[PDB]
Amino acid sequence: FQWQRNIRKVR
Ligand SMILES: *C(=O)CCCCCCCCCCC
Repeated sequence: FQWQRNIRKVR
């Protein structure tokens, strides 16, 4: 909804 294709910010 807010983001694109990265939910968990680790990669
Ligand atoms: C917010 O924009 C992050 C991306 C979410 C995608 C969810 C799936 C959207 C399609 C739903 C169809 C019923």
